[PDB]
Amino acid sequence: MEPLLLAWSYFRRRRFQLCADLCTQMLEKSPCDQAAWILKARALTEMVYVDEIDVDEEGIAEMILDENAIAQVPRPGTSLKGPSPAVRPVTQAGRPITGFLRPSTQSGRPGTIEQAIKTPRTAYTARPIASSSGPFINLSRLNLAKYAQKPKLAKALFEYIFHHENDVKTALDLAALSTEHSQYKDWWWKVQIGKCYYRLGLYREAEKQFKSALKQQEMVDTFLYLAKVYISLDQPLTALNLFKQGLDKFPGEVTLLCGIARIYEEMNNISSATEYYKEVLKQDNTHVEAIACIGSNHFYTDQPEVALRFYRRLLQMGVYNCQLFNNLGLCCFYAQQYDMTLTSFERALSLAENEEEVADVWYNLGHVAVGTGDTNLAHQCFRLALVSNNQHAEAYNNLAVLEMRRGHVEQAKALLQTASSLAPHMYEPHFNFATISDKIGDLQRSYAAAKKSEAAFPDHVDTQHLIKQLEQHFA
Amino acid sequence: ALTNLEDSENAKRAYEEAVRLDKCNPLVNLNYAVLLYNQGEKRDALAQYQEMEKKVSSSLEFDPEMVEVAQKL
Amino acid sequence: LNVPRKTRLYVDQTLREREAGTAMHRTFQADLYLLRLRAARAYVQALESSLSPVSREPLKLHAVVQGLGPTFKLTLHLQNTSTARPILGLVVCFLYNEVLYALPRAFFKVPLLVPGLNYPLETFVKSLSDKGISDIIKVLVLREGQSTPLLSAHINMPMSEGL
Amino acid sequence: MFREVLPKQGQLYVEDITTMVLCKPKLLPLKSLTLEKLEKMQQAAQDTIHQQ
Amino acid sequence: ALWEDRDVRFDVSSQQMKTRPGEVLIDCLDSVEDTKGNNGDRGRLLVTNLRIVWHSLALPRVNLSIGYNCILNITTRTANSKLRGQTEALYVLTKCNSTRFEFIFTNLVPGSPRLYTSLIAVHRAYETSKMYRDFKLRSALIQNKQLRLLPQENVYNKINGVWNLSSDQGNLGTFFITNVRIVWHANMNDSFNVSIPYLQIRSVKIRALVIESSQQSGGYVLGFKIDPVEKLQESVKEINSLHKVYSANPIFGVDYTDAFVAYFADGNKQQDREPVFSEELGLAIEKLKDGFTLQGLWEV
Amino acid sequence: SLFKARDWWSTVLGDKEEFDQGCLCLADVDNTGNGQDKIIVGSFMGYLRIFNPHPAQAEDLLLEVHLRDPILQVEVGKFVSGTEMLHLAVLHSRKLCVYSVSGTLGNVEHGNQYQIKLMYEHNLQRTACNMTYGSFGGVKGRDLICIQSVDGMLMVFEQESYAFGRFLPGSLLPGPLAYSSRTDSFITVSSCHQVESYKYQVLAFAVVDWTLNIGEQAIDICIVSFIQSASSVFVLGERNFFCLKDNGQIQFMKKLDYSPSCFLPYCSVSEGTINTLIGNHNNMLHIYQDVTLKWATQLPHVPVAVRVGCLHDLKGVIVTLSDDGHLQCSYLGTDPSLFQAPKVESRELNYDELDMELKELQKVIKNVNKDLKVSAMVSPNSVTVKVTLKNRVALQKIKLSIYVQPPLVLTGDQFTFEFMAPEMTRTVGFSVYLKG
Repeated sequence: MEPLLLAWSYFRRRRFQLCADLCTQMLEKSPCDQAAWILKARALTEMVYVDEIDVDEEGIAEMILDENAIAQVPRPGTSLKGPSPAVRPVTQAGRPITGFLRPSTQSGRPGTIEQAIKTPRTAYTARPIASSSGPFINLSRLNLAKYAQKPKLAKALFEYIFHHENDVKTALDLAALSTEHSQYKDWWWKVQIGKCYYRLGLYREAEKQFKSALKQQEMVDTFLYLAKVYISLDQPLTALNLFKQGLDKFPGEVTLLCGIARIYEEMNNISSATEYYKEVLKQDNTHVEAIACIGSNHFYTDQPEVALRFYRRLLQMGVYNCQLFNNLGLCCFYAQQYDMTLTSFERALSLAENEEEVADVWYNLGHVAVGTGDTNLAHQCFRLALVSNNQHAEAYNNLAVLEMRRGHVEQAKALLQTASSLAPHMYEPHFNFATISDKIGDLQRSYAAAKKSEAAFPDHVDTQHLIKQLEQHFA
Repeated sequence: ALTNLEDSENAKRAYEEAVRLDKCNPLVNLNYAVLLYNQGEKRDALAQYQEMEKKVSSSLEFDPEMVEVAQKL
Repeated sequence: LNVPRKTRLYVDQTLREREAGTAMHRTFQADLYLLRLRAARAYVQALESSLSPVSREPLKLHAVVQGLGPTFKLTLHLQNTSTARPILGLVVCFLYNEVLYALPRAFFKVPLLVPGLNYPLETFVKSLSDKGISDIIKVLVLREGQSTPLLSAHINMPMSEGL
Repeated sequence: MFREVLPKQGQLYVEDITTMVLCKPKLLPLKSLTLEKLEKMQQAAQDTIHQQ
Repeated sequence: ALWEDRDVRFDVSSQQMKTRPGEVLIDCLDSVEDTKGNNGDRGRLLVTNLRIVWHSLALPRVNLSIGYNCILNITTRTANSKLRGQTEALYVLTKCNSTRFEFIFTNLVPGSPRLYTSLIAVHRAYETSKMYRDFKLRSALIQNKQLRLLPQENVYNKINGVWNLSSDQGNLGTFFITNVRIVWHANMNDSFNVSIPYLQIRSVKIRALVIESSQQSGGYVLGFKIDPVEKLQESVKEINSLHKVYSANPIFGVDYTDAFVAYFADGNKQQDREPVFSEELGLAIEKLKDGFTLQGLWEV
Repeated sequence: SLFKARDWWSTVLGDKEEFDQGCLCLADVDNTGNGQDKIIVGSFMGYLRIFNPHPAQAEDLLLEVHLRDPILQVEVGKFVSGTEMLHLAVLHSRKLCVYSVSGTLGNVEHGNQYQIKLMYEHNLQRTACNMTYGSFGGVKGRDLICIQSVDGMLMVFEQESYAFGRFLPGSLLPGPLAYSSRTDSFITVSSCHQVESYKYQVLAFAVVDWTLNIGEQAIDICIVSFIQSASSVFVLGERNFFCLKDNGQIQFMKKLDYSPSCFLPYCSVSEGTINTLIGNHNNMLHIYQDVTLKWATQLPHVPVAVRVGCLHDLKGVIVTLSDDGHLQCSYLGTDPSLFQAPKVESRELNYDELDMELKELQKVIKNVNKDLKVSAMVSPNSVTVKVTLKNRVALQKIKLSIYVQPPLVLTGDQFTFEFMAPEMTRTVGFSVYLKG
């Protein structure tokens, strides 16, 4: 009923708008009521709130021009820097496609700055890569020295400045003043200062605060932050040890186990990533990350029925996407559940909300067509994958294969060149171009293409045979 | 595969393509004759049996069903 | 040998197919007829709107955007894919939002496309939006005389990241 | 009645003649909740800009 | 009898696909297609006062009729990006005769249809106007010795001293006869009230006054005694005259065979086993199948 | 049906209503003594509705009284001095009212009536936000209630008598309030993320027994006491789930990756553990023994309050209530329905219509293989040129642009005509001159 009471109830219920508006009203009506002020702050900052553990974002500057790793040639297995590319598709040369996109996945690192600007903006990130990673209250006006004396206002105002205004400098100033006031004996302000430092790029001054907070109160968030720091310094084994210490404190925490699995899967050790994802399953059994990762892995290691079980589980728990339904249609067609494939593909096409998702669904429908044995429907599906996303190297490769099957060698050559220019990390257009070049002579381009094939997927046997043939011809 | 899918006219036309295409394998003729017999036809089943015997080749099971359809026609 | 292991799911599903294979077969044939219908539909629509960057008159075009600032190098890779015949009369037009983007030369002619060679044709797009606002940019390759685009390409221009 | 007799030998390759490789079917990765919310927020900003 | 708001029927006769007397058509759209049935059959969707009717527009034999007192979840899916226009879809989720049905209606023409908004608006009006067409006990009908009127309602008469021949202590009440319902509320404990709408009344007579209600939604025998028999018969006359004048055109207050198997919301399941108590979880859980267990169903 | 909240007696509860936590209650308010439960629901309008579901129908609603002012909290307990019978306490912003739901029968099941008789009322000189109740101290056969004003003040009423009121120290917004009996302590979650436990005697005498800096602020706090083996204070933070010991430290904690709305630790099944029940803003219920997820099921609505009660000869029925009005009893669905396309025979493929369309489209396909005049006039005199462009249909998104040469320059380069109606004429005029 009353203004403040109803604003509180709205905020509790995650309205975040009715309480904000009613707070504007109650503030204009009575210029002296700080409860409504901090409540409007909370509503504002929680409309936009995002988990800081998951906000790991890396720009080109932080990839190339920010050096913080101690070693330079660490032993293989002690730094972050399965199905072969002949089975599991790849996003870059290494790091085949995953089952779960978090906003911190890397899937490689661009070498130079030229290598990074001249590459599709979502090749090493889960969002377009950057160069670096009226109003409510005016930040310059309010004096943090006054708010930091009272923590009830201090914590909410800090959350507002750090998560809404995104001004890490004023946030760190308020956090420093507030930690001064509280005589350095509350873990929360330590963790907030650590987050501010980690944003500013000072990973050791942030590790210091996370460590000083763990000594005060062992909480899941501090372990996740500290492992995030230890991974920013490129020390995966320190992070694994910290995670295991956390799991010693919290005997079954799913976030720690999933962090361990993410590390083991970024070190490209799927044998332990899958074991820790299986532990997460033994704990959660609705975990989207664990189920998607084990499901993809099962699909690609000659077990589409088990992957179908896992994705059907994701569908039972109320997930309704374009990716989920594409995956379901694929696992159905390959598990030989021919009665549930094409309806899942149509549902996926319905749910698609991009032009890359539509292109991927038409690409997979073209694969279903190729399997069914009709190259005309396959032709149309690959061409529609191109219509929906012109930079779809796989559609070009498969369409060129079908063309070369028809007899159109020049069409196939141009399409394979476009593909191998769009995705240089893909061995298939390189190998195809080299093969149909050697078939017609032109051993120069045949060799130039076999070399890039072997650069993309080196243990490929046919590429080795072709390279040896061409090197014999050269001598 | 179509005969066991409750779809026998497509089985007919598929067998028609098969017998027009195949020259030196009587198993196609034997299977078409068995389809015709089990369809109660039994008149062109002898035509299929004759096409088969014009092509003779003995699998261990290709003989028994052959001679059983034979004594039946 | 690394012959895979088949769990109970495989045997249960081959059992359900052994009992009820005819329903699966009929429903798959129905869904495949519907799929051919929808694919022919979408393909006819793309032919109608000239949305395909690959479709006599043998040509191919894709576009690349390079740059992260308020200025992007939009390079069009255009290729004549034929045994031996050049393509004389071609032009490229850009359809863009004249508020968000500033292209100096929208319309320009295309050189004699020697068969088998990739021609990269550069342009400089400039994000004019003072905020971060992206938009699509279409590229029509078409003969001079005719008025129906021989083909089209689409480019989702990335965010400005400028000022 | 008579069951349909079937061939038993099957078809075997005698040589590995080179062929053309197709790319492989792609399982689309599932987006996290935080990634979904970031995309939602940026799309909503673009939208509330477009309406003017 | 009225069934177009209470049931979800398939392959309806062209006489029942037509506007029931009290019904009014609200909106329509052509080229709507039926998904959750993968026949690819184009059709035509129609939103009426009481239900949504889809029919094939080429073979109108195959069609669907979904009532508003059966729909639980009506959602709109705006998707299908630039490849064509935004082919908006509609998702209806219903529970009829204890079975969950799901219908997907895809507007093939790429434009966004205004029908999907009128649908939800009229459904909201339907749900919010159930005091017109349903039986209610002990509800909130009286503000202060005075009835609370519906949107389309006029109170015709108000009789006093009306006893209730269903209790023994809280009896002396008041009787409001209206153009949409007859209500009785006690003098003391004004929370003891009954409201019977003419749609539910089947027969009014004297036996000392007896209302017999429709057995299709609960057959109650409500008896009220009035002191002067003259006023008794007068009220009987008024009530029956109002019932007949209402029956010719019902108000409804809305302000503004094996094919059904294909429309299962659950999927290959149409009945829930009996809910028992699970000692493992400590909650009520539906009876487990023979072989299955809770920890064997929870694991992946 | 697997992993769905299978429905039971359910009903929507008004016309654009508004409910919160503390509205939904579930107890034997009628004092039947049998053991069933009756669903009580207050509203932010005044509609105190009490139901006894019998699976909807019309016998379910015991009563639907409408009080003038909104109903913030509803509770059921021994709120009257002498009798040991459960009563119904209703809390509005500035009023506390304890009723007595007495039902008297009629000869027929639809002739029995129920009345709520006001057993007493207290005026509140402050605007309340919520309240809790218990045996303050060690008094037996009593449930005296503490009401938290929205400006941080615990006003304790021993039934029928305003006992006292103490200002909570250092609080701006109001938080969730709970009462522990194993420690005789009020427990709050203040605005500075501090879970604070005060002793009741220290409050009555007036400070803080203990504190714990959890990382956020709490929606609900449930001190569950069905088990006496070890008391534990459960806390639902706005991001994390906590179970705390009686001394103050964390017994365990889980980091939810979702936004919780309501939680309820119901009875436990194993030895030492406690089954708990948390609802998402993704309208999904999670059953967690300790921190291990034992089950998860999709709710119809985002619950604002969940309870688990025995309703009409069935134990452990889940009773959810939203803020729209969706009130629903439910059980958990444990049928792993087969994944198979339906074997319908009526629904077949209309091959004729579909084949006409397919032949049409295939015709366009096999055919693909085998209206605006622009005129420029240059004046004979920086010479001024004028371009006249005309149509014959209703063209749209028209753009005209002029390209002369590098040295030559134009004063106007682009002209945008959004729509021009049919057989109409547009005329632009620019001027070209040498620059260089």
